[PDB]
Amino acid sequence: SISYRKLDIALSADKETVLVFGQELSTKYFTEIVVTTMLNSTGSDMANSNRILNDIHAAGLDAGDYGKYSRWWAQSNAQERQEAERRRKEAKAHQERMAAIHAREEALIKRFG
Amino acid sequence: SISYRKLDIALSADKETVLVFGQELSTKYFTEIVVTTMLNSTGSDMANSNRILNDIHAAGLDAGDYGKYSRWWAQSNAQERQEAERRRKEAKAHQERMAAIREEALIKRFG
Amino acid sequence: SISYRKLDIALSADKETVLVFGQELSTKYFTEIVVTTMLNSTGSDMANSNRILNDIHAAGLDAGDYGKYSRWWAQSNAQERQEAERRRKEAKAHQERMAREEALIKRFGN
Ligand SMILES: [Mg+2]
Repeated sequence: SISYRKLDIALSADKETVLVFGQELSTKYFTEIVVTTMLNSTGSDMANSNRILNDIHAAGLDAGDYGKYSRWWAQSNAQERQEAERRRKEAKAHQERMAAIHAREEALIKRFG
Repeated sequence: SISYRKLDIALSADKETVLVFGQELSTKYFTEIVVTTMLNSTGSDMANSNRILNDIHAAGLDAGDYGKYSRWWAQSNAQERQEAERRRKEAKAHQERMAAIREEALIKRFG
Repeated sequence: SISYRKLDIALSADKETVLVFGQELSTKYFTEIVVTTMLNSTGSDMANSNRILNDIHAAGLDAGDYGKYSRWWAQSNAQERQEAERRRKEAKAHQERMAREEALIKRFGN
């Protein structure tokens, strides 16, 4: 499969959305639809799926939620996984410093009941 | 392929958007790009593609628009398809009760 | 793989977003995530990936950024590539004719 560039993913302070390459998406749409489809489209290209999941982990998302791709990633290159873990800890620290600061529905209700 | 969770899809009253796992998308973008890519990414994993298409059907969308995947799905387990049909009829009733009750700034951006 | 319909893609005047089947997306999200995933999902079905990349090219986007799919496409049917090129030039002429973004900071800090 062809690889993705390093995934530009930021998780929102309330965790409800992500910012992916300048596009804001609901977190659950990204993790349940987008990432699953990216991984499935890699087929058996474990190097590519490992890259994707390292970026998922680095962004603070759950890289273990993707079946065989997750099991491959979890028993994959320890040093690249560790670089992802360093990035993840930096992300969590950013979330902590962001947690140091002090009507969508109605709209959706009118459109979807 | 790895499976999707049960697809959380709601069709808007005017049918122009869908709400998928909390994300609003144009219906045409979802059905022409997103669903097509999900199904293609299953390869020949018919259990997964039948799951996807049962959720598409249950949401009130057209599960017949996806070539070989739709042909497989149409011949698939009748009871699982019927459970999807029950959900589809409930969604249609919800649309009926809702039918009982801009800006197109796109021009400036896209011409 | 199953085919896509002709891709309805318009590039914004500032090039920062695209309008794809009525959905506005950041251009980089569309080209880095969506298109890459569509192409990967075709596997080795070059007829389908060539159709995708002709529509990408026709919209004013870079059809050369997708590895093997781009390499296959660049040597594919010259007349179909040229029809895409005509659409691309018409799109560029369209771009030529003329007359609190964060906001994300409060949400993402960056
Ligand atoms: Mg998408």
